[PDB]
Amino acid sequence: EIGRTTDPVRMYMREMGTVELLTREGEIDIAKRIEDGINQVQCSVAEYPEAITYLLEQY
Amino acid sequence: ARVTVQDAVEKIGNRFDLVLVAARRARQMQVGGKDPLVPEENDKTTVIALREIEEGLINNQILDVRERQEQQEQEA
Amino acid sequence: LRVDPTNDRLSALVEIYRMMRPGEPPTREAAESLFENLFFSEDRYDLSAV
Amino acid sequence: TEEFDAIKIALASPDMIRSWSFGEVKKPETINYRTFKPERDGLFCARIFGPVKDYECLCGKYKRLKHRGVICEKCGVEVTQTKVRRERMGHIELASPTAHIWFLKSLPSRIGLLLDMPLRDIERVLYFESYVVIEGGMTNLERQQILTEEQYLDALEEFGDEFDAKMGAEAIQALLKSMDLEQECEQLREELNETNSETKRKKLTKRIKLLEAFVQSGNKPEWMILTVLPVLPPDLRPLVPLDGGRFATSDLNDLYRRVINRNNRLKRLLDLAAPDIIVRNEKRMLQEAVDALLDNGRRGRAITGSNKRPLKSLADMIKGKQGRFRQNLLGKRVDYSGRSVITVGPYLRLHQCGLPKKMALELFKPFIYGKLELRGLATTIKAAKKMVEREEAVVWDILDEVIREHPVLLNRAPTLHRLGIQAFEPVLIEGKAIQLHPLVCAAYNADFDGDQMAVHVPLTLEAQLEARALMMSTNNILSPANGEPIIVPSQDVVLGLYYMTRDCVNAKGEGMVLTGPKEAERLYRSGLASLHARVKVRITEYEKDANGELVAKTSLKDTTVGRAILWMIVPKGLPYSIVNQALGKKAISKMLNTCYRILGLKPTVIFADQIMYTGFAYAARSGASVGIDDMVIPEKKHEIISEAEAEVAEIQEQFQSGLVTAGERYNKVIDIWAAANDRVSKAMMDNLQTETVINRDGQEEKQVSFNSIYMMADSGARGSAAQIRQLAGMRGLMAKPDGSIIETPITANFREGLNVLQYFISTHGARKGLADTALKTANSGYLTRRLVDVAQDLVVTEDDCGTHEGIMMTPVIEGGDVKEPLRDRVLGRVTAEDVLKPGTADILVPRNTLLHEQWCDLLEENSVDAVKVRSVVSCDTDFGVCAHCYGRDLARGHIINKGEAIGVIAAQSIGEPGTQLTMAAAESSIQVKNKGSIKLSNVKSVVNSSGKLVITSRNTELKLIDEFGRTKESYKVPYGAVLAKGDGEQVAGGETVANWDPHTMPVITEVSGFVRFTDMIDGQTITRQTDELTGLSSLVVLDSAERTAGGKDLRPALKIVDAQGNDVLIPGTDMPAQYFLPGKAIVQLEDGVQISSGDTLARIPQESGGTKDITGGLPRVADLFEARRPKEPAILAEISGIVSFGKETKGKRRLVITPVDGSDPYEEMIPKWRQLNVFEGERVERGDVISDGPEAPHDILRLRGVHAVTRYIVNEVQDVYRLQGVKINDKHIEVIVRQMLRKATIVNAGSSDFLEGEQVEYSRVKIANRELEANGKVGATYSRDLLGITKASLATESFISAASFQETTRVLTEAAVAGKRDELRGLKENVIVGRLIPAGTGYAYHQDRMRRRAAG
RNA sequence: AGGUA
Repeated sequence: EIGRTTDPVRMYMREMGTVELLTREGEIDIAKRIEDGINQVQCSVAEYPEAITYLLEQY
Repeated sequence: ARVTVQDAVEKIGNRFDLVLVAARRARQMQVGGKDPLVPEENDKTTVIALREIEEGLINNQILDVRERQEQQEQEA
Repeated sequence: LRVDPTNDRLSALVEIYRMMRPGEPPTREAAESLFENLFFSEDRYDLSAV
Repeated sequence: TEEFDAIKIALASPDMIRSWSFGEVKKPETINYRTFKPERDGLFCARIFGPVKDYECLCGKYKRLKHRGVICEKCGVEVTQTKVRRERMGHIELASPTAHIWFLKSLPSRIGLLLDMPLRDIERVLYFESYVVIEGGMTNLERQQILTEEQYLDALEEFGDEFDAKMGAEAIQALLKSMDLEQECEQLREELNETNSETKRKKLTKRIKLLEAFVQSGNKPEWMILTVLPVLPPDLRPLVPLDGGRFATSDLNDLYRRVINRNNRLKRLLDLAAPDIIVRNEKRMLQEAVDALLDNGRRGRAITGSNKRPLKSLADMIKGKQGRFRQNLLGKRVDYSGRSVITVGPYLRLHQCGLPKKMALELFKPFIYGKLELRGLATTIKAAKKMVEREEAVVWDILDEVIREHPVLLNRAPTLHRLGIQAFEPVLIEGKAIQLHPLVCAAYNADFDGDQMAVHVPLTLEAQLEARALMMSTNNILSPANGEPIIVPSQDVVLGLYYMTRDCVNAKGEGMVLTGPKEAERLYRSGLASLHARVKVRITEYEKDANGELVAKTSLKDTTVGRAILWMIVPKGLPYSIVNQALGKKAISKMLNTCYRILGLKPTVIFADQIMYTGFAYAARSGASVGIDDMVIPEKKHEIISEAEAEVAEIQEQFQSGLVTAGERYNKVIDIWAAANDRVSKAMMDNLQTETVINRDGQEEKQVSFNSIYMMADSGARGSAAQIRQLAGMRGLMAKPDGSIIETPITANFREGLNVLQYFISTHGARKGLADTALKTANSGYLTRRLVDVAQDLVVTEDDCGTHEGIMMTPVIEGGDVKEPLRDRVLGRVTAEDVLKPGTADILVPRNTLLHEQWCDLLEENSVDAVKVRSVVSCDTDFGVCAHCYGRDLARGHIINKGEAIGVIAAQSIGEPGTQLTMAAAESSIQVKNKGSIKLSNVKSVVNSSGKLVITSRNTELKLIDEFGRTKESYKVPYGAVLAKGDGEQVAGGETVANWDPHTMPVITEVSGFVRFTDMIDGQTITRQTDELTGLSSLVVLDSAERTAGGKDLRPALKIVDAQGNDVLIPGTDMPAQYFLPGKAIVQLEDGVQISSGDTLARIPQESGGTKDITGGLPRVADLFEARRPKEPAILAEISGIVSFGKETKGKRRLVITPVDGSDPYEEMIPKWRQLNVFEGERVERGDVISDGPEAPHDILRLRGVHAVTRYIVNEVQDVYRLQGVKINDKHIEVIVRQMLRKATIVNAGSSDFLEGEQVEYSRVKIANRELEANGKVGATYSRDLLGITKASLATESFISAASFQETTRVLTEAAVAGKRDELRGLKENVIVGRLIPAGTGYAYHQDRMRRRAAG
C-alpha cells in the first residue's frame, strides 16, 4: 500500500491479496472455460485448410 | 656530500627551477655525452651539479647556450 | 487518550500491525498473532530469571 | 605518453554505451567450475572481454605472438593481449528501461527537479505504486499527473483510445522523451519579457536557468533512464581461484548475476505474455537489482547467500574514507620503501640518518644490479641476484657507493605537517633499526618507545636532487608555521647545557683568571676546577658590524667555566652575552634563532650539531639522576593540610546550621582547598628552588639548588612546575564523572603513596584524558583534511600583483593587557602603506617591501600604532596569489618563491597543533594597570552638572596611549557608566578610572525635567510594585523575551520634558531625550519627579558576570572555519543613518532604518527574545551592533567588509591558539579565509543571472574586461559571500577535487547532469591524474604547458 | 579479532 514503502515484497503481497482463493470446483470451472476457449481455437484452425495440410504432411 | 643547497639557492633564487637546471645538468652528466668540469670524490651526478652551480659554472643560461653550440657541431 | 485515534482492541491491533510492517493490510488474525507473539509468546519473548 | 588538458563528465548515451561494449552479456554463467575457462557469453567471456592468458585464443586454436593482429574467426573467442581484459567493457540490453538510482535518491533529485515533481511521486511511479499519464489528449487529465489503480481504471473507462499512461521507469522515460528543452527555453525567454508578477518571474527565471544549464551540458534527459547497462571489465571484478571450496568472488559479480537473471526472466515473461502482476513484479526486480548494483544501501540493503554482509556496489567502491581509496587513501601503496623501529642517532650529523644494512640492500637491489653489471662482476641480472642473495662482500662496496650520495626520505606513521617527511643521507649500520637524528624527533613528534618510521627511495635523478634541495633536514631548520627554529634541543641536551651553564656559589677554581676558553676546558678536564665556577676569562667575541664584517673584540668577562667551554662551540659572530646565562629550553631556542638570523644556514646547522654533541657529552658527565630523595616534601604539607581540614570542617558545621547555602558552602570549600594547594606548591617550590645553603667562603648563602628534579624543572627539559607539584607537593583537586570538581581533593603525592580510594578517584581523570586524546586526534585529522581540501588549489602564481589594499595591523589587546605584540604579527609581512613615525611625518618604511628583523627593530624604535599590510585576501591576483601579499615564511627569511603551494602548508600549520587542543574588578570598575594617556573611541558622553562623564551605548572603548603611539591597555565601556577622568587626563596605574554597579547597569540622566511615560499602560508594559519612600517605585518593564497582550503593542519609553512641556534634548550625544527602556529597565523615578543630571533613571539588572561563556579548541576552530551561527547572531546596523522602530510584535518586532539621504526604507525583522541595544532616532553607522551576544561571520563579511571579517577570524582563531601557547603566523588563517570566500553572489551581471553564485576570479576578470572595454554591461556588480571550508571545498570549479574528499555520489551526479569540464590546474586534480602538480618544482612545467596551450 | 604508536 501507500505507506512510504520501498520493498517489492510488500506490494507483491498487496497484489496477491486482491485475488480471492479458489475452491476445488472453482479450478474445474476455470479449466472448463479454458477448454471451451481451446475448443474454439481448434475449430478456428479446423476451418483453416493450410494448417491441416501441414499437419497431414507431418503425419 | 652536499649538506646544504643554500649556496646554490643564492645563484638561482627561485629554488625550484634550481632543481630543474641542476637536474638537466646532472642528467647530461650521467647520460653519455658530457664530461665533468669539477673534480669528484667517487660521487654521483647530483653533488657534481650542486658544486658546478655553486661555483657558477652552470646555471640555466650556460646549459642552454652549451646545448646550442653542441647542436651546431653535430649538425655540421 | 485525546491523541488516541482508536477506541477498541481491533483498531489498536490494526495500528500496531501497520507500524510494525508498513502497509500490509491489517488482517485481524495476523494483527492478533503479531501482538501476542511480540510480548506474550514464551518461544518468542522471554525475560529469564535475571 | 597520453596528453589531455581536461576531463569531461556527462550523461552516457545508450549508443555510446554500446560503443564502449565489445559484446552483449546474455548469460549469467561465469565458468565451468571444474574447468575454470570462462563461459559464453557470461560475465567472464573471452569472446567479449578478451582472452585470459597472453596472446592465445581460448579454444586451443592459436597459441603464438604471430596471431595478434588477427582475431580468431574459427570460433567466438578473439586473440589479443591479456591486459585488454582489464579495459574492455560490456553492455546488457535491459528488456525494460531502468531508472538510475543516483539521479533518484540524491537529496536534490535531478529527475525530480527536471520534471519539477516531488520525490514521493517518482518513488511511487518507479516502484509501481501508482500510474502516471504519459501525455493525455482532449481529456480533463493533465499532461502529467499520478493516478492510482482505481483512478487509472476510471480514466480508462471514461476516456477510450486517447489515453496514454504507463507505470514505472518506462513511463518516466516516456515523459522525458515528451519533454523538449530548447522549445521550453524559448517559451520561458518570451514569457520573462512579458510577465511582471514577482512569483511568476522567479519561477520562469529558475526554470530557464535550469533548462539552459541542461542544454549547455549537451545531455538528453532520457539518458537518465538506463536502457542499456554497462558492465565493468572482468579484471576489475576479479574471480581468482583459492584453495579448498572457497574462491574469491566479487560482490559485483553476484550483483550482475542477479541483474542478468532478472533481465532474462523479464524477457521470458514478456515472450510468454505473463499477467500484468507478474511482469510488474519482475520490472520491480530489475529496478531493485539495478539500484543495488549502482548503489546498494538506499533501497533497504542487499545481502547474498552464505554471507551476511551488505554487498559492495560501484558507488561504495567509489565513495570512500578518507577520500578515494585507490587514488590517495586508502592508501596508494608505494614500491622501493621500507619500515622499521627507530632508535637514537646521537653520533649522526643533522643531514644524515642511520639505515640498517639489510634494509639498504633490499631497497637498492636495482641499483646494486646496475653497478654490478657496470663494473662487470655479473654477466646478467640473474647472476647479480644470486650475488646479492648470497650477500658476498663484493656487493657491499657497491652498496656503499650507491648509498654515499643517494638521499632517502624518512616518514613518521602519522603526518601532521610537512616536516613529517624529511630527507637524510643514509649511513650503513649493522643492526636492524633506523637511527634517527635526535634533533629531528621533535619535528616528527616521534618518541623512541616503539615508534616505526618508513623509508622511501627517490629513484630518478630529478627526485634525488629534489630531495636534497627541499626534503633535506638541514633545509628545514625552521617550522613552516613560525619563523622560530623547529630543530631545537629538547630534553637531555638541554639538561646538559643547563648543568654546564648554571653557576654555583662555591667550587674549585673560583677567582682564577683565564685567557681563552681552551684553558677553561683544560682546567675542567684535568679536574683542577669545577664545571661551573665564577671565573674571569679573556675571550675574543666577534660582532657582525659595518657591512657584514667580523669585529674581533678581546676583553675579560666574568662567567663560568662551563659557559666558556660552550662559547668555544659557538661560531664566530655572536655576542657572548647569549651564553653567559642559565640556559633553559627558551634560551637555547632563542640562541639558535639569533645564530640563524645573524650568520646564515650552514653556521646554524653546524652550531646545532655541535651544541647537540656538547649537551649530550656534558649531560653524561653531569650524572644527573632522579633518586627517591630528590622530591623533598615541604615541611608545611601536614600543617597546611590540617589547617585546610579545619576550615572545611568549620564550613561543613556551619552548613548544617543553615547559615550558608549548599552552593556557597561548596564554593567556599573549593576555594579553601585551592588556597591550600597553592600554599603547598609554593612551599615545595621554595624548598626545592633554593635548597642549597652552602657557604661561599664561610658565609652561607641561598642560591639555586643542585637538586636534579629542579634542574629538569627549571631548564624546561621535561616536567614543569605543575608536573613537579604532583610529585613533591600534593597533586590537589581533580574531577569526577559529570565533570564536577570533587569536594575532597587528593592530599597525597607520588612520594607518599596514594591510598586505594584516591587512586580510584585519579582513574577517572586518567580515563577522561585518554579518551579525550583519542577523540581530539580523530577530530584534528578530520579538521586538517577539510583545511587541505579548501586550501588545495591555492598557489603563488605571481611575483607581484600591485595593490595598496591590506589590513590594519596592530598589537592585539584582549581583556586589559597586550598578549601579542605588533612585531611578531608583522614580522615577515609586506607593507601596504608607507607608515609615518608616531611623531614627525617621516617615512621610515619605503614603498611595499618585505619586513625583516631590521625593519621590525626600526618600527619598535619609532613605535607606530598601526601598519597597513598587504594580506593575501586583498591580493588582486586571480587563479593564485602574488608573492608579496603572502610574505616570506617558509624555511628562509627571504620572500616566498613563485610556485610555492601556500594553501597546503597553511592547512598543515593550522591542523597539526590540533592534537595539542583538548579544550571584583571586572565589569564593576575599570582599573588601568599602568600610567598612560586616556583615550575614548566611539564615545557618546557629555559632562553634566555633577561632572559625570556618562558613556552611552555598548560600543565605546577606552584605550591607553603610551609614550609614543601605542595602545597598551584597552577596555570596553558598557551602556551607562560613571567616569571621573577626561579624554586627556593622566591616570595612575591600578587606579579606578571608571565605575558602575556590578548588580545593575544604571541609566544616568544627562538632562533635567519631569519624567513622562510614553507608550505606557500600567499593567501591560509595566507592573505595579510601588514602594514609594521618597517618590520611588519598583515598576518593572517586562523583559525583551516575552511581554503581555498589550505590552507587545507599545515600546515603553521615558521622555524628559521641561515644566513648559517642550522637548529638552541631550547635547553632544546621538541618544534622543526619550530613553527607550529595554527589557527589565526598572523605572525607579515615577511620573512627575524632577531629575538631576547624575541620577539613575532605570536600572538594568545583571549578575557581575561569574559565568563562563567562552569555548576553544577543535570544535571552536571548526565552527569558525565552517562559519556556523552562534545560536544568537548579534545583528549589526546594516546601513548608516537614523534608526526608528516599526509596528510592534507581529511575532517579530520590526526596525526601520532610513538614511538621512538616499534610499530611505530599510525595515527589517528583529526577534522579540533579543535584548535590543538600539534606540530609535539615533545616528548609527554600518557596522554598529543592534543586539547583544556573539556575532556570525556572514554578516560581518557582508556589512563591515572583507578586511573586517578577515581580522575577526584571525583574531578569534589566534585567541584559541595563544590560549594553549601555540603560535601560528596569521597568514595561514588569512589564506584559509581567502579560500573560504572564493565564491560571490552577483547583483548586476555581465553575463550572469543576477543571483548566480559564481567564482570570484571569473567575476573579477569579467569586470576587469568590461571596465577596460567600452562595454560597461550590465552591470556588473558582485558581493563576496562566505562559505564554510567544507562548502567551499564542495563547490570548487573541478568536480574531481570535490568528489574526491567529500560526498562523492552527489558531486558526481551534479557534475554529470551539468556536464562539467574540469581543466585541472589544481594539486589534487593532477595528483589523481598522475602528472606533475602545478606547485613548486612542477610549476615550471605547468607554466610551460600553459604556453603550449591556447597558442602554438 | 587482539596489540602498537
